[PDB]
Amino acid sequence: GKLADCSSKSPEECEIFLVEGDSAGGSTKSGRDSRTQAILPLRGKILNVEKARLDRILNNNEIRQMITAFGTGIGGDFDLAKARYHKIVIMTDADVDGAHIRTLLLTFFYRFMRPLIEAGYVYIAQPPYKGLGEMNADQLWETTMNPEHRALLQVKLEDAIEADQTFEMLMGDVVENRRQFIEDNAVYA
Amino acid sequence: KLADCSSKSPEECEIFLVEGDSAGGSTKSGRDSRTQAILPLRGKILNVEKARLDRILNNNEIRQMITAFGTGIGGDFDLAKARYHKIVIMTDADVDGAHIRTLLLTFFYRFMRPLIEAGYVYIAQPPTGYKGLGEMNADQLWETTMNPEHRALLQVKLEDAIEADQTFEMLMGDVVENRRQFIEDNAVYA
Amino acid sequence: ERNITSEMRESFLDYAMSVIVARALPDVRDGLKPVHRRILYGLNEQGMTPDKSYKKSARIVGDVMGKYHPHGDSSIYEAMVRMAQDFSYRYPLVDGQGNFGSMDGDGAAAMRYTEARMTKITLELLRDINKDTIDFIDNYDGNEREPSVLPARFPNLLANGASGIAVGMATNIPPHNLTELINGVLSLSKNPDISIAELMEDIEGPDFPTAGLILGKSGIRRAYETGRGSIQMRSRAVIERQRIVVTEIPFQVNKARMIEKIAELVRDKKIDGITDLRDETSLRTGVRVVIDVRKASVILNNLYKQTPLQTSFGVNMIALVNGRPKLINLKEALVHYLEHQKTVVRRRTQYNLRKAKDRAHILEGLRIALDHIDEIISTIRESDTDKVAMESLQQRFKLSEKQAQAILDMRLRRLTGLERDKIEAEYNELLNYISELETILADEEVLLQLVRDELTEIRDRFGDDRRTEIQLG
Amino acid sequence: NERNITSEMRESFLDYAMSVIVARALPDVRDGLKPVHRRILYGLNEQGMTPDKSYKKSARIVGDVMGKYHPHGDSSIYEAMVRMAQDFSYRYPLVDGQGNFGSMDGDGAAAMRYTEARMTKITLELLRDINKDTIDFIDNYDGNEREPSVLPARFPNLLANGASGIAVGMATNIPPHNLTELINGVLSLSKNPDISIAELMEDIEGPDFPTAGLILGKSGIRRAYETGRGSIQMRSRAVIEERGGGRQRIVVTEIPFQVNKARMIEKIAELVRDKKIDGITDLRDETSLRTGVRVVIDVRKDANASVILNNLYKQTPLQTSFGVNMIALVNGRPKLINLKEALVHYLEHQKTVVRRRTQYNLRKAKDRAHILEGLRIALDHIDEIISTIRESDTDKVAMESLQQRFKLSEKQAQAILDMRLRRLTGLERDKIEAEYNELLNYISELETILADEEVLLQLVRDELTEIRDRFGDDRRTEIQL
DNA sequence: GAGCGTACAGCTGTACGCT
DNA sequence: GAGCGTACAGCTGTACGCT
Ligand SMILES: O=c1ccc2ncc(=O)n3c2n1C[C@H]3CN1CCC(NCc2cc3c(cn2)OCCC3)CC1
Ligand SMILES: [Mn+2]
Ligand code: NA
Repeated sequence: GKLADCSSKSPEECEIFLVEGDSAGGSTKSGRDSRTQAILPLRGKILNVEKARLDRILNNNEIRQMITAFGTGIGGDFDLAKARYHKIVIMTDADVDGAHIRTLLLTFFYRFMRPLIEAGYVYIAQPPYKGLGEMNADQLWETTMNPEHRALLQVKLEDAIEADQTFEMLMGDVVENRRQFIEDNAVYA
Repeated sequence: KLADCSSKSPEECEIFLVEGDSAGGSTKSGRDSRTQAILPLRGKILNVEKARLDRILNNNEIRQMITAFGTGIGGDFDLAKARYHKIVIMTDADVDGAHIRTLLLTFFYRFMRPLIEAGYVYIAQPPTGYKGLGEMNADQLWETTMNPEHRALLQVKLEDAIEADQTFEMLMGDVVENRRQFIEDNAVYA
Repeated sequence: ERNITSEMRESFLDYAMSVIVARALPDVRDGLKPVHRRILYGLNEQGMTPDKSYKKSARIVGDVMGKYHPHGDSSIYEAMVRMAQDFSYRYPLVDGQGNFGSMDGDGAAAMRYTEARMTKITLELLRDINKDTIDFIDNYDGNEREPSVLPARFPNLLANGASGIAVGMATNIPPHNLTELINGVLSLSKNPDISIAELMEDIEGPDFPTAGLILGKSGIRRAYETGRGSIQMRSRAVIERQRIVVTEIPFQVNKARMIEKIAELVRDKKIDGITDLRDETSLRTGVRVVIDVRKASVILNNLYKQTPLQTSFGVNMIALVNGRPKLINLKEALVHYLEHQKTVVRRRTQYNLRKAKDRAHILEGLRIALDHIDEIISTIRESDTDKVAMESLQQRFKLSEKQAQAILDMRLRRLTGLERDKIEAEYNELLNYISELETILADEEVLLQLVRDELTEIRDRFGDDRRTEIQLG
Repeated sequence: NERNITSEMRESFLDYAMSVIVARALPDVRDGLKPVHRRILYGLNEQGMTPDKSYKKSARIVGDVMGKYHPHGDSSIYEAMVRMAQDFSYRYPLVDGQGNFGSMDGDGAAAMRYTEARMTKITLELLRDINKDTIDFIDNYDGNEREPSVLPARFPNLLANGASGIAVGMATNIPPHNLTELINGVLSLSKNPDISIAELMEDIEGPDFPTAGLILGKSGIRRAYETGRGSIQMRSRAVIEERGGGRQRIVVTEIPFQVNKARMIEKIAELVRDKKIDGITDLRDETSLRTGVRVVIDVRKDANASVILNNLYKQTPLQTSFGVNMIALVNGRPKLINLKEALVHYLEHQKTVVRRRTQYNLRKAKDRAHILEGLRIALDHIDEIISTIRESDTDKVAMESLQQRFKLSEKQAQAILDMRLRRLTGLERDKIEAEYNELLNYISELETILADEEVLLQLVRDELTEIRDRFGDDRRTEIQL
């Protein structure tokens, strides 16, 4: 679709950055180290794999592009050893709409590519300020993408039972449980 | 795309060709949906004087017009099978509207010449000063342009076939020189 | 390391809360979602009032996008479009020029083609906004200031209604008749312990811009009592072989889509007796859908059940109260609004008094300067600098720093004959005005009557006939 | 009623054609801008978006430009603005943009809602003295706004940044140039109206592209300068370095102007994949922010790198021609011009701007002198002035009494009535005198300029010289002879 | 050749709640 | 069911001249 791959073919050192669009993707391609860093810009709010049926999930374009880029497959057919990159970086905007896209991507990773999380290949990038689609190439590289200066947060799965419940509650089709979570945890101040 | 009219009687029916949905909305709300159809195009249409035949037939916008008029093209063209006795060109009142009109007349001349000869082809006269027809309200667009009682349509008349052949070829044709010549010959700056 | 449960809960709670308090739900005070409030404030800042000519839509959207609303252009434009449609807004808030869409779901012309300005009644939402009535907040980037709420001198939430899809919850509030609402608020202002049943003597029920009928008062009452309920909206249809003519459709029903479903019915042989289905609707004629009958009451009743000819309005009055989403009944909605008006008018009076007193102080200084001008000039003339002159004026004439400053800022043209009478006349008017404002701040009942009067004026200026008929039986 | 199809086609096509020629696709000879560009830069000026001021949102700019000046699509406006901010498109960028404004690989700029923009420092020179009646203003499309017909343009912008434009019946394609060279050329021309193109080219070597690279020969340059039409071959900067074991590789660090880097590499890979070229083993775009443009073409042991490189010039955009076609608007009409014509039209434009600016300054200074003279009379006889005003029943009577008594003009009388009491203090009278004295000095300096065309022309020279010293830079494109 | 660069024009996914 | 209404995201077709 619009994947800019890293030149190297050794996954142990390669990393793919998932961005929200071409606005973020453009800056990212300029600033990246094209030897070890790939960039996959999606096309915004991705499908919710908790609510959506498998027919639609497998039909989805951004889902298909991610599956192709990783080269692992989904489910039992998923293979960790066939990962094209040993760092899959979620780089969402900054804003609240980014946080949402973050939860949609982690929902997809948990449900269809759980061993990818388990192995510790899934990371969250932290942009320094508003969106990272408004950043220059040099600015974005130094702050977020430079392995010398960056701060990537490794996603870790602790309790499988508790995590199964979390996804079902937040991202599931039953509104009440999600309304309840908001009511219990929201601090308006 | 086509917002057809209720009447299926070609003699009392008219189709208006507009530049898009922005103009199409104003036109659809203002129209007499009994006898006035509306086909919104999509910006600059193909220059059929330059394009190859293969590209013309596959062109979506060209196809929609042929389908709307229901006549066919060239030799297959049947004037009796025309579903509209008034094809009205209603481009926006600007220089680009004038261009789209030349592109449309070029198509009509080359692919549906009998339509022009029968006098089915008209040019609307929207009020000048408006950015587009979408800039107008439907009420004002109806009264000044679309209402048979008050409107001022221009019936396209072919008086000289040989002169027309040369005119289209010069203006719309592939050779720039003939076009640049005409521009130098005729252009009024001051 | 980052726990996956912790990240999911926090990142989702961030979005959910944001959508709830800053996107999908209207404030109870002014009934506006953020994007609407940002559009209207933009129009006001750029002086796009009804008296002034229409401004280019693209220029409004860019101004709103640049300063207030860091979101997509389509989000802003479609929101502005909707406030300008007389079939969407019971009291339209935007005055639009060009193609702004139809009842058939046709969108507005691209924003490069449309022009817009405030409606007369939008001025009343913004009235007194520069009088310290509402609290301003930094914009998203901290370069600009924006209002947290509009003064909203008319109850806009109920008048115009609201529908919003949030997270964990949603909102659906039907529009109402302005006269009925203000009458309802006036009633409330006199009887805090007023019941819903009593309120419904003023507010008979919803009032849709598209008019039509409501079946019974049961749905209305339950929605007003609890905040939730089904209200049956029925098309206005008359019978005249015979044909059915529909002149009014339910609120939010796409006219073209509804016709398609009637045609889809007859095609599927789901209904019996329909021979012809035509849309003869023109702007001049109005809404007119004709359904011809085979050689009609049974068919029309069948259409109500089987087509959107009769549609339910599922009422779900959730709004932001004190920055929190709250399911509210009719009384709560009016209480929260009236309390907002009481605050608006109080704060305006405080501001006004503060402004008048500051001015009456200035005038005192000018009077002294004009009454003893020969001395004033020499004191100024004998001075070397402005500072020295400032000190000399304060010492000799017992003037304040502000008074002395205003004297040095006085022009020579104010030395003329009529000028002294002009200053004293303005001053006498201030003294009485100051007196009026203090009375309002010193008596709750006087402040409350001032609200009543101001509301009544808007009722008398903008109040209109009810469009939707509520049929009993 | 009736309309002949021949008449309609000729009228409508001429209407469109002339409009594209004069009001769209072709740049003015004087400021080197198209309508859209001049409306962007003017828009930036009106809303006070200067280099010292912070960036403003691109959506707000495009909205302001669209609403006031340019009744066209946002795409056409925004994309025009983006170009002026690209250091790979503009030799002297006219817009300062923060965010993703595109790359040489041809990925577009971020949508206008993410980006912010403002003027560059040299754009101030385009707009310098625009508010001083140097250029004529005309109504806008709707007639509710005024817009400039041309900018003062205090540097030769047409030749500096160049232009390309597909019009109707014709087109334009003008290469960018070096500012130090151009101004030196203008200075030379100003000193010799009968100077030759040949002699002008001693200052102006040839095109200077923002993308550097190499120009092959000088014959292309000469012809395009002589006739306004010519073909100039632009070559990439490529070197061949030995790698040991007889191995070699081609390293490309500069590519021809207006060439898409990614697209050029795709073409190379297309030739290698189809086996249209022989000897290439690997193709890597090692372009980074640290190195700049860098394309590495690995070469097989047996193959000769020089032959491969030469073949790459023929078969790919690695060598590209720039087809110069110098059509600009002169007095509102499309004209194919030579290098001298373009410089001459500009010099005349500067002379007018400087002459009109001086005339404006002289008008304002004399108005201000008239006012100060009235204030001087007023302060010198303040006791009489006060008494005259105080005895007056209205402002109108005071007006008449001041004019009669002190032989003052109406404007002088108004300024006295508008005078604040704080002006009667000690420091202010010396202030009015000091302002008035230096004003008289300024008035005579302006008269000296208007008295002698030689003085005026030297003023033009000196201002261009100041713009040359501040904004002039090195040649980037190497012309190999 | 094909794309340079100002012009014209428009569509389809996605989330989220309710009923 | 599917759409109501604020959010996220992006692409393709046309004209035109030139080498
Ligand atoms: O119409 C279509 C059909 C398909 C399609 N595919 C991709 C794509 O990007 N687009 C597609 N489209 C359209 C376009 C999306 N369009 C949405 C509106 C946006 N407008 C930007 C804008 C305009 C204005 C602004 C701010 N931003 O404020 C000032 C005045 C006007 C530009 C991109
Ligand atoms: Mn148009
Ligand atoms: Na390694």
